Amino acid sequence: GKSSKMLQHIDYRMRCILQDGRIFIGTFKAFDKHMNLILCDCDEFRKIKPKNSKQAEREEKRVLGLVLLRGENLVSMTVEGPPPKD
Amino acid sequence: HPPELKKFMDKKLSLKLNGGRHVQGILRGFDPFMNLVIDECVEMQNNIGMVVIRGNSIIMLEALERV
Amino acid sequence: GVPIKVLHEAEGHIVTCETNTGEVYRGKLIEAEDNMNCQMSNITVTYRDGRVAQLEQVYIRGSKIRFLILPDMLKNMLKS
Amino acid sequence: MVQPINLIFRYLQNRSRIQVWLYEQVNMRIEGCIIGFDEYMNLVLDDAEEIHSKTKSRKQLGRIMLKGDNITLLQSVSN
Amino acid sequence: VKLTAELIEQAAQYTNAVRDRELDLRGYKIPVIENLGATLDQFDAIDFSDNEIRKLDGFPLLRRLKTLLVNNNRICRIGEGLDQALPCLTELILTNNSLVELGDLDPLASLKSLTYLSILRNPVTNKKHYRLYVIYKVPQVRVLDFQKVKLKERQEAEKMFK
Amino acid sequence: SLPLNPKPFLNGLTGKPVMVKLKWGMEYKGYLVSVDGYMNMQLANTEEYIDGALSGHLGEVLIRCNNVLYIRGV
Amino acid sequence: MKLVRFLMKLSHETVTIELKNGTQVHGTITGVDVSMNTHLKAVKMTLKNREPVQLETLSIRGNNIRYFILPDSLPLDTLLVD
Amino acid sequence: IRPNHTIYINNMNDKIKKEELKRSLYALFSQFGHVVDIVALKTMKMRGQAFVIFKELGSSTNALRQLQGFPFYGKPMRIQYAKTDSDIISKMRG
Amino acid sequence: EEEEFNTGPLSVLTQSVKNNTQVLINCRNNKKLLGRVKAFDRHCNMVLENVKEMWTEPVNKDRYISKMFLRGDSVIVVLRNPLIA
RNA sequence: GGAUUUUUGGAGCAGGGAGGCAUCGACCUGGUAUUGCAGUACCUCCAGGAACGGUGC
Repeated sequence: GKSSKMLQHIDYRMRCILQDGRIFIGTFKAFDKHMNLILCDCDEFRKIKPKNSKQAEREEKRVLGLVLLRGENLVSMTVEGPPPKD
Repeated sequence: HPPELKKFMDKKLSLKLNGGRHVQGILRGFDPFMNLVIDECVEMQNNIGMVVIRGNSIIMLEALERV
Repeated sequence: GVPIKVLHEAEGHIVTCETNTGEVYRGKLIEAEDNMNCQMSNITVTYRDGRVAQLEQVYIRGSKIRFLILPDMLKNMLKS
Repeated sequence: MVQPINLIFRYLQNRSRIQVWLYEQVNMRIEGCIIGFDEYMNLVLDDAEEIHSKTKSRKQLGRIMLKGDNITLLQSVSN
Repeated sequence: VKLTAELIEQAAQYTNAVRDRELDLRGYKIPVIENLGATLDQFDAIDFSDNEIRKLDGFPLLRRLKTLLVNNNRICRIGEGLDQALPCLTELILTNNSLVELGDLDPLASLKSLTYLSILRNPVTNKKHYRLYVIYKVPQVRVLDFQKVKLKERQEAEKMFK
Repeated sequence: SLPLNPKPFLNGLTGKPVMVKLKWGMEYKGYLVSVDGYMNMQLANTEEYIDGALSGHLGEVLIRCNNVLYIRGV
Repeated sequence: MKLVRFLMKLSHETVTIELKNGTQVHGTITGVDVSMNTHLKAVKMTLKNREPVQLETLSIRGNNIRYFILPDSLPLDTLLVD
Repeated sequence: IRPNHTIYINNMNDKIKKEELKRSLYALFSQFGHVVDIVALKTMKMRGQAFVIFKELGSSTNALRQLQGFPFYGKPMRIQYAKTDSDIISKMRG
Repeated sequence: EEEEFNTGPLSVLTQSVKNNTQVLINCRNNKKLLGRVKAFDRHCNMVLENVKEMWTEPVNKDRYISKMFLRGDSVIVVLRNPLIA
């Protein structure tokens, strides 16, 4: 019916999980049939997705920037934070 | 669609295949699936002659010439 | 696809590509096909062990690409 | 220009003995004489053999139909 | 002709003959090395030949920079924190510059990956024991002035200066 | 033979004792009842040979096409 | 016949899904599409060898599904009618 | 043999590995001008030799006169102008 | 198409749904699902009842699952037998 | 109203085990050979040395 399930989360900050187990967090700006994704201001995490880990929240973080991810290698997505206003 | 490979025709190339496999040879032709014909092919070294590489298992190619 | 149009837009720009095997190729995107097949030039490649190399000319199959990093020059397709 | 499919058609006609590189399995390769093949690169091989590169051991198969899924590479052998 | 961001952005950029990404900064009459931030750490090699630089200093953190060609400048001193901004510096060509005292070459001891070093046509070259001094103080060097550092020289440099 | 293709070969082998190797190294011997367009395969009185040794006697069996490495008449 | 159609009817059910990568997902279906891409709410997701994390929303690419464990109550014979 | 963009070097210590030889050659010759490319093989025929190609011709002449007999990896190198024009030069010219 | 489901290799599934008989499914996850086929499709997606899942970890393990949906790509083999009997 | 460039799918499934073994590659010491005009899997050889590096079980 609605097709909205992806379009809803568009412009939002999104936590995307890759098939190797990486975590890509960026601004979800576009998708397609294959679920190839366009992620603005995107960083990569490896060790953790923090839920306020008292030791530290961030280890092996890398700044990537503007990322196009191929859908083949995507597993899943959740909402990480609201859209930046800019 | 065709892969845009006419530029690479009859040039010597370095082919990275899956399984950590690498071969080198001259591009003699291709089809829409990116299956290749490679002549004077060498397994990285032992000479295997003219061969068919299925596009499925082609990771990357690198020209050893200038196009 | 919308992402594909944005990829074609990056032709002529410096881009970074990671393969399915994690080799990292940075250089100028010459041609990008619809299926994500990528022709590049004057490459720096960074292997999984960390070592670098230099290549003049490369072509990578779309299927065997994990992702690409494009300039931020493009970010400014906001309609969708 | 030589098209890959045609090369095969040549292999077929020649009855050259063929050695196939399989997908994601390096320790074993397959050998045989292509009698026929189809649009999916599925091959009918005669007097076929499993070749163990590690063990230097050969397993005798006879009439084989190999799915094309496994094909990495096709080469000819003098034997 | 200050080494500026604008200068770096219009500079010839290419893949050199030894397959590395190199930036061409030759013949601009640059006096001071500065504003390298704008290269964005994208080069394996930087060619600063034929300029007027006095001190090999002023570099930002550049993790990919492995080769520095600094021919025909006026280098008379080497900065002290070089390894902190250039960790993988492997080749340093300083031919035809102004290093005069053996002690001025001391800061190169801190470049842990430095393997190819060339200091020819520098006054320092004619100082007594110049070769042995470099070998003992910069043991990580394997090729000095296009000649192989050999074991016998290492031992000999271990006696003198022990 | 004058060109003997995949499809006819398999069709000739229906009604016959076959062994199928799977990509994962399992092997299944039995009478080939049928095959379909996608090259899914149906065996009767199947036996399982793993490490080339009789493991299990299984009966009637469907093999999904993507699993198949090769088929042998035997 | 086309069983994805059956799954598309399961909005507002709670299920457990086992993934190809071993991950276990328990949540309430907001939507299944034609590619079996599945969307959920109130999700407790346990990657293999972690303690669960709770997410308000989760979206799964269809191909990454191994299987769905359905409510015992589910009236299959109703849902199989077209 | 007229002045040429490319210089032919021989009498080189052939024990140096090829990639190291080329990188030292590049380093040494950069002092006279931009070196476009270096051709050096270890075949029986070509071992102990190298072709060094410069963008500028004046650079090639200066290199030739100043490094004649320069001790490189232990041996005095012998330099000369190449017999033919380098493929890269011909492509860059036309 | 029905003809190909009826007489082709998938008749194994067609026969199991009609007779409400048990089948063992060898599965990609190295697990085996033992149960009855409520529905199936081209891809071998299935809706299964009274599923006994069995695996190994050496230690054997099992667990009962009344109602479940299997995506068909995970299928290695599907076995029909004197199992139901 | 599903037949190659998009929306009725070609994808899928498969990785832990242990606290020596196999294979390849530079490599480090001595000595030794080559003096020729090149666009490169690698590049003399003889002897010694590897508390070296990668991969698989």
